[PDB]
Amino acid sequence: AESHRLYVKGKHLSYQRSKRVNNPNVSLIKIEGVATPQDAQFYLGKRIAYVYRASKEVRGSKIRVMWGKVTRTHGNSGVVRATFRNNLPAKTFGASVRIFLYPSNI
Amino acid sequence: TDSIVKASNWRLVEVGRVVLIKKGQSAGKLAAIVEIIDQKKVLIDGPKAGVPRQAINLGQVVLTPLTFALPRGARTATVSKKWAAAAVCEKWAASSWAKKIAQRERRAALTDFERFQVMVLRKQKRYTVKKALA
Amino acid sequence: SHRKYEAPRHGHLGFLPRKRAASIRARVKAFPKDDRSKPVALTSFLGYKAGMTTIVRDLDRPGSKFHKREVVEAVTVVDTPPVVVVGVVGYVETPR
Amino acid sequence: VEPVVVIDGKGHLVGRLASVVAKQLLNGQKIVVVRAEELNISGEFFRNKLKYHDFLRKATAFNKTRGPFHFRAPSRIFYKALRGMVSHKTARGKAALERLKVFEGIPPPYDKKKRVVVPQALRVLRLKPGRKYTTLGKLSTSVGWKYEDVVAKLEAKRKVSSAEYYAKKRAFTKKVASANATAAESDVAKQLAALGY
Amino acid sequence: AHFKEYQVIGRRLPTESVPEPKLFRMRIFASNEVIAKSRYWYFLQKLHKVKKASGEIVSINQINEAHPTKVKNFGVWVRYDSRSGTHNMYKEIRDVSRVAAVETLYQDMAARHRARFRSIHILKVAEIEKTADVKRQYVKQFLTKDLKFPLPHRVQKSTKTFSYKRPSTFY
Amino acid sequence: MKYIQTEQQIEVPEGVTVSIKSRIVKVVGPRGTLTKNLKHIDVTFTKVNNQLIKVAVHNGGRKHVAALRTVKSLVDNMITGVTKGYKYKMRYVYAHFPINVNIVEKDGAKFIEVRNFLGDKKIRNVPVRDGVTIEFSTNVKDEIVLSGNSVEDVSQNAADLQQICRVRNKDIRKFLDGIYVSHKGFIT
RNA sequence: UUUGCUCCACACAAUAUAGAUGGAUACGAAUAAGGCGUCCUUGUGGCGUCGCUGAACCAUAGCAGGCUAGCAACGGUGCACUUGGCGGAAAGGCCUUGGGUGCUUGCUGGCGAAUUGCAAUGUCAUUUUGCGUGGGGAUAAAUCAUUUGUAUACGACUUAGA
RNA sequence: AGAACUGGCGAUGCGGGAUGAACCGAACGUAGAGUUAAGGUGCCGGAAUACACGCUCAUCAGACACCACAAAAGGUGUUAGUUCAUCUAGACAGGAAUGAACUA
RNA sequence: GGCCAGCAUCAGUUUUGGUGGCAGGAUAAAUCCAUAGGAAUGUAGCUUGCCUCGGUAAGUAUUAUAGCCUGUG
Ligand SMILES: [Cl-]
Ligand SMILES: [Cl-]
Ligand SMILES: [Mg+2]
Ligand SMILES: [Mg+2]
Ligand SMILES: [Mg+2]
Ligand SMILES: [Mg+2]
Repeated sequence: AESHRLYVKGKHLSYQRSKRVNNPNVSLIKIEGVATPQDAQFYLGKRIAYVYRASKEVRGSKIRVMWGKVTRTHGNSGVVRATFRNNLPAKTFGASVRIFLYPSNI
Repeated sequence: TDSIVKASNWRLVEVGRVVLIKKGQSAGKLAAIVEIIDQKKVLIDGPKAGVPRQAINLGQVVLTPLTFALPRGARTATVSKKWAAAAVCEKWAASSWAKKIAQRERRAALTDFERFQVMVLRKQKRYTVKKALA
Repeated sequence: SHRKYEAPRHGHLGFLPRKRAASIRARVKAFPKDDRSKPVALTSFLGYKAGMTTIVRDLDRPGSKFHKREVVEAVTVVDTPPVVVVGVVGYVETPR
Repeated sequence: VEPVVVIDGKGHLVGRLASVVAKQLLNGQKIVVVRAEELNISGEFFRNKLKYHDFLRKATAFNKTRGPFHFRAPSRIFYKALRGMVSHKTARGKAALERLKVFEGIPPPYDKKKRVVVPQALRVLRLKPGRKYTTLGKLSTSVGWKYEDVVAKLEAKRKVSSAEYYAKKRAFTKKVASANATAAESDVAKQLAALGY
Repeated sequence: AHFKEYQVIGRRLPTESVPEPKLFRMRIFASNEVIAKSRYWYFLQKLHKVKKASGEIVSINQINEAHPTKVKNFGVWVRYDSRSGTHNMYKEIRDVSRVAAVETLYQDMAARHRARFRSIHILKVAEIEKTADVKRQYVKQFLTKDLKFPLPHRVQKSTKTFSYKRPSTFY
Repeated sequence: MKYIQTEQQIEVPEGVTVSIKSRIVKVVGPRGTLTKNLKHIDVTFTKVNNQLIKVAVHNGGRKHVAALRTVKSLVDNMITGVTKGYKYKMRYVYAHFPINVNIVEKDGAKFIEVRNFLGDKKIRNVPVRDGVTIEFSTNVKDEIVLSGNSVEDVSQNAADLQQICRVRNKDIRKFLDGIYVSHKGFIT
């Protein structure tokens, strides 16, 4: 069909932070269609991949991935906390991320 | 030539007015107004839906077009007899507002296989409707 | 502390900056308001300054001391050969 | 959800709309605002006119071209309120501001597109009836905005064209609805109703 | 908080000279029993020569509304301290229970007179049994026969930032 | 104290027709028609019959209720304007210099001119609003009569004529010169 | 200044992404009021109906989507053309005529898939520029130096010279 | 400017009070996870454009301790309250309430 | 057997849901049921005066062709 998507769209908002200090080890992720911590419990533990492009090809590809996972919810409006093997770069605040359906509990 | 004044059709807060609860433990259930406390508080009781007799804020309910005769301060047993006689449940289920609620519930209960059947049926209906247009 | 005596400011602040003009031909930044009930005519003309001279004429000014009396005035002469129309330009109104 | 969201600024409170748009820009959403001359500000006209005069008298003493710049257009007034809610001196702030466009009226690129509203910032839903409010178009004119009549004339022409489009679309919708109505009560139609569609 | 009504019965400590001291009772509106017992000694020390170190709490019991689903017109007498002086006031509150009327009273006193909890004494709460004994016009207007009123300018709650239609305020 | 409900009654005579929709009020009578925009009060109009109209306010405060009676007065003035009309009479008051008042037509604008007020050489011109007719009554010395269907139009036009003849740099208690309204009433 | 410049189609390289992953889906006005349908004497008209969110509507099945057969309709849609009209606020878009051609899941069939080994974005988008092809199009100026004084500290400015 | 008791700064970073030696919270080896303090949750800015009852419209509103100021005296602005008198035996203005004096 | 990962079964710490059995109080208070008394923001009935042949208006009337309140069980 015209669509082949098997993930949920998400946005990288910022790092975990106080008013003046941030923590790059934890990133805040907004998931489309989730506006409640109760709904956000469904996505706990799901894998997150950030997909970006580079001019140089290394292992037969010009596309690179940063992998992560949803750890816990955040606030009252459906935001969740995520952790990646390497911390997401700060320039990606406002960029799209992919939330997959595995590992699956359904 | 007669005077023409446009009339408003507000739903009035009154004894016997049927309301729909949108927040709390009794969300989605019907209840009747028994007595008015103040500008923002009324006493409601829906026995058929299992709504306990309680004093509730007017910001927690939605007024409905339905209304039935009911004495002021009527008790739960009296409300039940009046509610059944007026057939409030049957009149509510015949409105497009209630059907829209029922349809919304049916949409979310569909399975993946049933959603596939909906697409097949929709395409078949589309073929007939498009043909009739031309 | 306040200046001891008050005097008016030297110069006019509405003619700043005192810089060289962008072009030798000065720009007409405003035209007379159009009256659509009149025949088409020009609103400006081009000429070259030649010099000044002196004239004598009678004064027609009731109530003046020099009424009905000759006065001497200075004038400026502008050489104005006819101009040639070589095109037209249209403008439209825009929120900018 | 749309790649570009077009907001109709008519009937919106400037401050509450500005906070909503600023958050959207920082999240990576492109926003276009049209009809900025129809924005509303809470409070009577004289109060807001007085407030702008207080803004007008602030400037660098030794050089007026260095101090705060006072933009008179309704679109730029909304821009000023929006830029104050964004860290515009950073690269992240600059990138966010590039996702925003504000116009007076509805320019041709967006007059055939869909316009949405923001209920959180709607004046009719927020202000209690009887409270005084000011229209941004009138306020801008009193402080030196020159193009109020030009925008009004262009908007009148656009509405005439839009009305003709709606009349044609409405007639087509009536014919389509009748086709669906006569296609009901069939075997396919009954099955769709059982499944919710 | 959500007030509850208690009865607190107290006595002076028994002595060899004076056995079986008199029992004193009062009704207290408070959030919990710890606050209720604190309030009991606060008012007792204003009426009798006694304090906690020379007294004992005999019984504390929660008092429930006899008819928690009946609309009642309550008459409330209060004494409160303003920024300069003390005043007595009478107010009328229409609700279904005493605890609900008292909670409304504290909100009303704080809103209209800036009176905190520490500055207010509740002299008496009673139910106005008969109509025509109501002497405040903001309560009499709800006692009219066949009362009806609309709710103009309905404002609906939106769960989404953007709306694709101009909202209506009909009701 | 947020009164639950307040109402006012408007009486409609036999020959008057009133059309109200979206707070736009139009009255039609034998003498003419009048209109008024009232989208600034937030009231509700209801029709009882062809002879009675009620206007109400629901859950309104002291200030909001006070405007309910004003709306009744404005509509009543519209009704009696188109069935009876308004007539304002003014008198010329002077001590030494006679005041000459005439009607002039300047570029089709129907002004009224005042001459020789306190011996002034200045010419005083007052515009005449639409719907107001000016006639100089006979058998009465120094009187001008203004008539119309709108009370606001007639009263404001007469007020403009009075304000234009104010004395300056003099003790106004002694210099009682001017044109003052002397009677307010109805044409019929 | 050694066959340069420009537009068109694809051929290969390099370059980069503030961040495609079914569709930005077009009346205006009012909100103490409106939308839609219908009727008449066409109005500030009568009657019916709707709201209480887009939780919608459209689209959506096939090797990221193959190779073939038949039935019922004469519809739906893509591409390249073509008729006409409209759009100047930044129009660079919208609508329409005609035929050609591919697909059609509206219905019924027949073959193909594996081994990427139990997951690894598993690569399917658009930004710019350069080097080779061939199908067309077009054959200039500015500056220095000299000169002028309506100009001028120097630059700049204003004039002239095959 | 000079004393008393205690806690502090000096000798001390860290979270909060925009900013500050002394205030609030809490005192410090290198890291991970969880929970909090004081302070906050429209946007800048991490976190409810949360819920509930009222009050306020300012042609110089207001917005949080230390702290970065405002008074006496006034207002038929609006809100609640105290006392007294008139009023069903029709008051007040010219058919249901009204008058006066005070309080915050 | 060096680098990076997936799943299952456990241990330590912690976070967020579903669900079961008991205890206490005025052995919750209510609702509900039975019974006695009472009233009005007075239901039926009845009288009265105008009323576009039934609609109000005010007197009587305490459950009747609506109901409610209080006590006790
Ligand atoms: Cl100057
Ligand atoms: Cl030079
Ligand atoms: Mg200027
Ligand atoms: Mg030292
Ligand atoms: Mg500070
Ligand atoms: Mg935030």
